[PDB]
Amino acid sequence: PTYVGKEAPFFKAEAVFGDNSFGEVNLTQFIGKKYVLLYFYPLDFTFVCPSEIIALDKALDAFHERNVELLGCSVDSKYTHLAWKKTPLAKGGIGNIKHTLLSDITKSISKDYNVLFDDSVSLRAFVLIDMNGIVQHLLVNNLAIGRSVDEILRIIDAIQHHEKYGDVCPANWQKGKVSMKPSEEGVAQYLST
Amino acid sequence: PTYVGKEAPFFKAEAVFGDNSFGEVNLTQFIGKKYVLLYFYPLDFTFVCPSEIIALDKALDAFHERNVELLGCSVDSKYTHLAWKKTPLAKGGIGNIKHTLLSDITKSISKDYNVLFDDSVSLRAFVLIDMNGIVQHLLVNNLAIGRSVDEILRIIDAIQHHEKYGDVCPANWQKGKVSMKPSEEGVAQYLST
Amino acid sequence: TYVGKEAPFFKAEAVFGDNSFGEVNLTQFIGKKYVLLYFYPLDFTFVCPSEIIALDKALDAFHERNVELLGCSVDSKYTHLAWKKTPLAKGGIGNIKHTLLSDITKSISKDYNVLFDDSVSLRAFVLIDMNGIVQHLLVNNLAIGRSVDEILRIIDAIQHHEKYGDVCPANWQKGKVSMKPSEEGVAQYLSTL
Amino acid sequence: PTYVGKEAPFFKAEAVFGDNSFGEVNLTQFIGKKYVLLYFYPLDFTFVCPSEIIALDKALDAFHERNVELLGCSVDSKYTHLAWKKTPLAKGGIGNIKHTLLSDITKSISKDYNVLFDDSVSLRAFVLIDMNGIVQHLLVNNLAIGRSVDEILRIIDAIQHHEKYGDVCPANWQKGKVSMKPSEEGVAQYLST
Amino acid sequence: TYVGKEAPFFKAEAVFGDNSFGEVNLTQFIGKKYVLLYFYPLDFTFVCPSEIIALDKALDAFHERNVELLGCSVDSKYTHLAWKKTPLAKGGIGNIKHTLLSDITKSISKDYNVLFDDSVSLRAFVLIDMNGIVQHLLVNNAIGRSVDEILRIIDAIQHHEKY
Amino acid sequence: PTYVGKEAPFFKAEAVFGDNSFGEVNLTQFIGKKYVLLYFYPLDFTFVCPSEIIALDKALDAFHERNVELLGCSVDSKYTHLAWKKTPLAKGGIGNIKHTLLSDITKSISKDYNVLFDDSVSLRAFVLIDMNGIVQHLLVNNLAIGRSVDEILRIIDAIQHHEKYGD
Amino acid sequence: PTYVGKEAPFFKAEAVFGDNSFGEVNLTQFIGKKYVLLYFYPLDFTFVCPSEIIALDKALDAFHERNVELLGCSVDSKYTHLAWKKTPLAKGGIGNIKHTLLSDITKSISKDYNVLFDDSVSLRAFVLIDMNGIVQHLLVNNLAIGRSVDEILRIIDAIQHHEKYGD
Amino acid sequence: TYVGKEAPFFKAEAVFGDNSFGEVNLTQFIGKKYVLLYFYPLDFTFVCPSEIIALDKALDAFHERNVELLGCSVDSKYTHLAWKKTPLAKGGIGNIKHTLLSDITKSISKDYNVLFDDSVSLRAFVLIDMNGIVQHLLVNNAIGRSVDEILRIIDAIQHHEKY
Amino acid sequence: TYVGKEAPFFKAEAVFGDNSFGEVNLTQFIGKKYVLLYFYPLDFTFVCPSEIIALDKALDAFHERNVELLGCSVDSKYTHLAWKKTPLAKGGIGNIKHTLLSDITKSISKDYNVLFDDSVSLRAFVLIDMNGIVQHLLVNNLAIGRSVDEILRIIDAIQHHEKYGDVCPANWQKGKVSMKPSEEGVAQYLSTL
Amino acid sequence: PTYVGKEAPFFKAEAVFGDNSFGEVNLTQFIGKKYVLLYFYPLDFTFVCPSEIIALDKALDAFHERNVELLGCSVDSKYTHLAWKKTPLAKGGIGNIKHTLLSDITKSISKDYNVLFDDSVSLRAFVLIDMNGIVQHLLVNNLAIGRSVDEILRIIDAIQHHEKYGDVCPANWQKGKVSMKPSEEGVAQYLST
Repeated sequence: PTYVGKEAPFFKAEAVFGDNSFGEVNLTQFIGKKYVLLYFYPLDFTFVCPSEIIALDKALDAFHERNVELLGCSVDSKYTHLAWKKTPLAKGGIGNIKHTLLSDITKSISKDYNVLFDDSVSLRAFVLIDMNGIVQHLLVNNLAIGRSVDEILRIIDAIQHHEKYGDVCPANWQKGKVSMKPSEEGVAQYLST
Repeated sequence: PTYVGKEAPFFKAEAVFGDNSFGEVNLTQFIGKKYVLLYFYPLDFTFVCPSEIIALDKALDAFHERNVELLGCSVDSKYTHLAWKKTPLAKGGIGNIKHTLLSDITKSISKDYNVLFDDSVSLRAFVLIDMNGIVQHLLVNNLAIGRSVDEILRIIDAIQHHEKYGDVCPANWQKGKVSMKPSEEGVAQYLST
Repeated sequence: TYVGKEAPFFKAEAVFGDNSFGEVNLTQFIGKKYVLLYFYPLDFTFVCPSEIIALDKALDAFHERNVELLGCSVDSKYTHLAWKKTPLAKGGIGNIKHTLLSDITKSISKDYNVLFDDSVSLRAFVLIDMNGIVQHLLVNNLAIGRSVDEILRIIDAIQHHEKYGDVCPANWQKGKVSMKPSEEGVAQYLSTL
Repeated sequence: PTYVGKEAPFFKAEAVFGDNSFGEVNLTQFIGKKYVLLYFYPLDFTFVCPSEIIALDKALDAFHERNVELLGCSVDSKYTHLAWKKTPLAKGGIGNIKHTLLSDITKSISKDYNVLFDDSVSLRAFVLIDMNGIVQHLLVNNLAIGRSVDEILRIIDAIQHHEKYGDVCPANWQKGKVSMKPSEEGVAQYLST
Repeated sequence: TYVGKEAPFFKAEAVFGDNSFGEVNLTQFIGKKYVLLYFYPLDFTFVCPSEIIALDKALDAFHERNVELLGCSVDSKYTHLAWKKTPLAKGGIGNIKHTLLSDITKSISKDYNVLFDDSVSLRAFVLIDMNGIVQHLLVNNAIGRSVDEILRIIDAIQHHEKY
Repeated sequence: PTYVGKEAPFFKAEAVFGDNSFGEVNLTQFIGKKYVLLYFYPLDFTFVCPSEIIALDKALDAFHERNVELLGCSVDSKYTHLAWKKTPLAKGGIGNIKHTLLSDITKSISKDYNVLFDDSVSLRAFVLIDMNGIVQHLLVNNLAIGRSVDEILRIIDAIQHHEKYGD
Repeated sequence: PTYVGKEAPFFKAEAVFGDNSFGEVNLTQFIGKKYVLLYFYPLDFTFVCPSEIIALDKALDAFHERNVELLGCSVDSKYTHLAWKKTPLAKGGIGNIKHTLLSDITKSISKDYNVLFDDSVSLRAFVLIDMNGIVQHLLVNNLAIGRSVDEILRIIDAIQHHEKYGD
Repeated sequence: TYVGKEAPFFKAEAVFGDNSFGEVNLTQFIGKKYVLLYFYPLDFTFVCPSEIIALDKALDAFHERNVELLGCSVDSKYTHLAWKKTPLAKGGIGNIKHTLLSDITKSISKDYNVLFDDSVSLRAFVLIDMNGIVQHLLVNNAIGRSVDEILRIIDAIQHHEKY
Repeated sequence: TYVGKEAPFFKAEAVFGDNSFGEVNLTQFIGKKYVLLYFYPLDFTFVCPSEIIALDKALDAFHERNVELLGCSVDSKYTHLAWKKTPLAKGGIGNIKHTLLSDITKSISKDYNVLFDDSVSLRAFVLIDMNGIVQHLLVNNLAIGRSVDEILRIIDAIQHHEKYGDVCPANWQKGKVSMKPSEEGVAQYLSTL
Repeated sequence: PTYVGKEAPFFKAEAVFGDNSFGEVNLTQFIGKKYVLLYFYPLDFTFVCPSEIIALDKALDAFHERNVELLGCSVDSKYTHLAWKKTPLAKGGIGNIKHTLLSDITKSISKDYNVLFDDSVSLRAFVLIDMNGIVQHLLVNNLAIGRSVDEILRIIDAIQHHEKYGDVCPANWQKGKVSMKPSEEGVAQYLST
């Protein structure tokens, strides 16, 4: 079955931090403290991947505002990550990005999140985990299709709006568009409108 | 494992068409003819659902342009769908929507797409199936979080762009933002830029 | 078969007589009330209303012989509420006073063996003791409708057997002559006839 | 899974005919020819049983008119069946009844129709079988409750009427009150009234 | 086989000599009486009555050697009662004074290995001694059986016990 | 379930014939030709058994007349059988009997007919097999009696009476 | 795998003693007390076997001296054994032998020692068990010879020589 | 057991009397020669040489009854060769003229049920007749064995065959 | 073990000497070339470069004895290309001329039993015949490096054995004295020594 | 999964010591005390084997200096081992060697170190074991290839040096050329050079 609306599978991975030092990150350290945006990409030194990593790092402050930890994940080793960070953008590199990059060297994280493609690389996936360690959102793109940062942010905004108010977020909801109480009266006022 | 980047699971369901007549729709009838946007929602006569169904129906012409068939799916019966269509918007109804609504009365479609929540209702899911019957995109939201129509459309645009050109779509790509050839040179020009 | 045995346990979300939502389980009537659990395929269909309306018309007859009337279909409780708010002139059941159970997981239809084609429950009556023992089962395939006069007769026969220890003959009703479950007995009843 | 609405379990059994001769009846010999009212009763020399068997034989003409073969069945041997016919009503016998009584000596018929109680005797069950061999109606009573001949005849009328007109019969339908079109306009027409 | 070993336990509804209903089990006899458990196929047959009538006629010979006579078939207790109440002229066994067990579930026939075609028991004798050991077994396919032989058998068995 | 009223289990055994020569006897050689009274006894050289086997041999003529082959069977070897036939009656032997004695040396026959006791020896038993090889009658004695030569003769006549008439 | 050099399989058998009385003999009664020469032969009342059993009984004194209990064993019952002892030597019997003859009536002993042939009888065999109940020697003959009474006597003396010294 | 039945098939590397290497199998003897297959634990032991030397001394007695003498142990062919080349004074078997099989895999010992503690074979004799039937088996635990007895055994076996 | 047996089959995406991408399988050298398959844990690490550079320095020595030099690590071929474009002064391997295999699925490390902790291959040499038979295996745990002189010696020993049927003694090298695999033989070689 | 980098399989074996006495060696007795060079060879009275055994005994002092216990192992019995020591070099013997030779008579040691060839004999394998019992080095040759004593000693030097300095040794490392820090600056420093 699916883990969406259910407990996020545990992970522990070697990582390269924003300052380029080596470490370790696990899901547990975040439970009760902050939201986790785990994003998967297939490969270092490829094509769509760097554009996504750079786009997400530029919007890092938008994530800090929303109390979300941004974690990139690929099958590549932590040494491959550091080398990609020491590669200039004009040479296909990601440069000195500020957020943490995880190494799924065993492939077990991709296997647990059901995003491993061909026993090789992880698909382009967004996993939004709340402060209780529950998956609220899942987005999986095929290897050729890059994703939108405005969209996960809107998703984060919608989830945090529901958590605070208990209101339900309708189709196309932004801040501060009109929300809806999950009742008959309710709907019923919103559609009418 | 996952069906993203792989063959979409077959389905055959009773349906209520745009004209309110009863029929049957199966995945096979679309293979080689048009793209399929299968969207799941939990329940008729609920809250986020009608706002999504109405929002997608308003954008129906944007889907016709892109040669995509729009299919809504819930666990509810086809009789429950027709009744919801005969319910005015001011009373929590969806009104006379133009696109087809599928009845997953056996729950097997939700089970096959791994979106069945608690053996009860399907999660809010987007499944984009191409003309070869291959899943290119998957989006799963929890019950409280409504989705964006501008976003699947952008996704559809990105997939159709890649199909036509072989170019790869970077983070945040619109029409007609700059795309990228999947090579070293390549990336490498796009990031630089 | 469970006839003459204990009724399988159930616990379901329900729409009460006052249109509010709740929960009903079978254990809560043990030692308190008789239960007439009736199944019907779908809301917003055809013979279902006439059955439900006829059953609600004679609700006073059920209250008098201390029996809880419980309708159950595969539909969600929101569909049940919607059907209750639809007038008779439009195919609705109107504001009925007995409880309707939502067998949304189909668990209850499976356990009582009335699920057809892994989709909808057949038209069935199940009469449950104050001791939680099934005394009567009726299953109709075709939309032919069930006579209330007969289950009222069946309830009278079961309650007569319980009170006087007398066995109820063919065509017995309240309050014509019954027979003692003895050799003496049968012979007395059969001549003269 | 129940057999109501599906094909009746095949049976072949030794039997005592109306002329008190021994023979063999099987289910296949009626296919495309007669409706079959298979009825079960626990034991021959007991209490409710004869009253039912005699009441059913008194109404034999009405079954012959509806082209339905009346078949009694119990765990008893054919020799027990014969002895019971040779016993006067005044001694607890059924007398010289004209319809066939099947002998379920192996208990396999009761097992197959799921009416065997405690590996000993069959419950009081009516099973109505199509001319196509499809079970349309099932009625299972606990050992003490006698059944109604007027009620099964109504049931038979409701089924044969439904076969001829596709007309869906409502609650308490009798030959020949107002019946219902299985439509939307339909149910709206019938419920007003 | 159970011959020479302890008898398979049984518990059945029964019609007594006085026509009342009740229960008989194996436990109630051990250390107290010998048991002649006989099986016959069906009530209301042509062949079965003469054996049962003949066995009931020699009932005093059975009480003499302290042996409880028990008839058993797959028929219900009610079929048993009705057969006793049927006159001899019509094929009835009449008012026999020994107990008839109802093997309504066929359990007893299954356990004693005399169930034929999962329908009825064969014509069998089982002599169970006071210790619960089966000393004698006889199974006939529609063969008539003899009363004077079982009496010889019992005498011979109770002789060897003595002695 | 039981084989009474069903097909008698097949057997093939080494044997000591009436003339004290050795050979084989199997079930199939008798089908459509003779009835078979197969009788089991526990051991050669016991105290009780001679009187039974001697009594049955004394009525041999009555069996030929009823078209029944009379066959003894024990767990003992054929050499034990021959020796017992050569032991004089006063010493406790069986003398020169005329019907065949089978040797259930493997115990497989006793197992197949369910007369084996404690994996050792067969109980005292009668099995009557008709010309179609269907068992019509079975008698098992634990000890040690035994057994009316007239009764198997009686039970042979109807059976045989039923094979032609009724009841 | 084999039991030679390992623990001799346990047995308990009905037996005919030297004085023609009956009883039981088991392996455990001899542990720490006597060596055991267990010998198997196929059947009582055969042509070859007497000469072996008679030869072994003639050397009985030599076994007592070497502290070895001498035990015969066949599939036959104890009643077959007793009868064979009572058959005179001229008729083909074994006479009043003095060592015990075990009865492998269940065939379980022959199976456990792996001397059973075609589920019927044991082959001609020698099994020598020391005072610790460990098999030190095994000899199996198919037919039918057999066997040097001196050789088991020789092989008994070392074994027994090794139990005290070397090589 | 295989005594009285056909001998478990074997195929092994061997050192011949002339010290050359080759292969010996069971098939090459059936319908042609009797086979005395003997097992001993290990090359270069104190006890094992005197048996092998004694067996090779009586080789002419074995050729006389048409019986092929075969030694077998778990040692390699090279260990066999070296043992022959070792002088008698040092514990060698010397230049024996019958074949020694190498049971390097322990397969042959496993199949003949003489493998002890999954290491070495026990001291065993196996006489296989011309039809491939095992007529004689002898297994010793460090017990010395005798050459004049096997010769009696063979004579007795070939007698019974004749005759 | 597969030493002295046929090498397990492999087929891998590869980065060639000219920096282009291709595919190499083991079957393509059978009957054509000897294969020296070497494993190393990761690109952009430590002793890995010195090993790879030392192996490429003596490539002419491998060509001369007709042996294909194949490096293999768990990294993707894009990581391999990136490492080749990194200069020695920055921890890169530079423009090496022998092929590097990408064991991206880890299948090859599993089959050759050199996978440590389900993550990376150990430092291993595998020498494969022209008949596809493994003649030599070397596995180092610790980053201690492998001497080229030794596998060149090992290759000479294997090729000497193949040519003259002579067995190669302890400390043998080209072209000191070898020994015939015979009793005559060994003795000649050992005295005098 | 391989045992290289993990704990050595436990062995206990009969053995012939340097003074030609019989005894028993097991792996545990060296833990926290000695390094263990376990070496396998196929057969005693053969060809490559003695050359190797004699070459290793000539260098015994060098092992004693590195605190490593030298252990030879073959399928042969201890009595075969002893006989081979008592045989002069001129006859194909090893003579009076001073290190211990283990007897793998059950073949279980060869099986446990995965060096058994065709259930018969062990391949020519070096296994170097830690003072902690961790295998650091494995070398398996086919039956015909003799190994090098200079090479294993270099390997031992490379391991003990790595233990003391955490210093990672490069390709062709010898006691005591330039070695490498397991760093980034690191590898950049060593490769220039």
